Amino acid sequence: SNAMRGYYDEISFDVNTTAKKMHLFLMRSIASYDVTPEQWSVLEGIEANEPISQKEIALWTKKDTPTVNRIVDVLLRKELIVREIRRISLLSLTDKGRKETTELRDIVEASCEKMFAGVTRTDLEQFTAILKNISTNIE
Amino acid sequence: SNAMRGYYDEISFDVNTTAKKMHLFLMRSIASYDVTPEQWSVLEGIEANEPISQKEIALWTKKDTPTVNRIVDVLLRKELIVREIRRISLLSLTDKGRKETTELRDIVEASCEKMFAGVTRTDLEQFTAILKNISTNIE
Repeated sequence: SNAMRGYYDEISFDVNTTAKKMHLFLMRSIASYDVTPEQWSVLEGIEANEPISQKEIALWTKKDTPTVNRIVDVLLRKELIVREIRRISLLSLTDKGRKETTELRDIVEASCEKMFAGVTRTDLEQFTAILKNISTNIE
Repeated sequence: SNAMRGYYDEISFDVNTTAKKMHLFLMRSIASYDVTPEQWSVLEGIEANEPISQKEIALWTKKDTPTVNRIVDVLLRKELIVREIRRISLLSLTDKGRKETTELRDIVEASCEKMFAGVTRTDLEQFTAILKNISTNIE
């Protein structure tokens, strides 16, 4: 199936390029807000896990120690998070952080709905099944 | 659609991991033959394009000049290809090269059919349509 291999290859290229464009689209939706994309990554991670250690945020966001330290410092200065004291340091949201994260999450969610307009869970599970078929076929 | 984004993300991971496994599977099918995987890449490219320049084989296979030069030298020594003389150098198959490439292509094709057993062109075009939908939705 030289032909089928061709069609699959087009799909692998398209899945990856579309994934990249989807991320850009969601980031464009909050472009006008005071919180930047990298600040949002950290804020979102804190909201999802609070109270959470600076070590664990790095793992969650896949950013290095220095990068997370830098962004956490900006978020503290913006009064969006608080850093409190075993004797290691945990991050959590302030009232202002909770307000802003809620506002941003809602905007991102609305754009995400637009992105998936006309696509159903079933549409996706059908292709996951094809990948399972191929995976089974091969040993 | 936090949920839908989750399902899509699982698909992007699975498409890429499955692609890698498919390549390994096809390479396993010819593991016992005298021609190695990297030699096959070059041989296949020559068969598909002969007579073809050493420069163009590099582009076709996405290998660098030194790598292609090395592999071409092995294929010349194995008497599978011939290098002949504007005044630049073109590669083509010998009778032995044509015989061996035909044998290998047939084995790979048979394994490729096994890989795609129960998967139809239609199954793939339906997901390409979903990617087009998402791509359209976003601007």
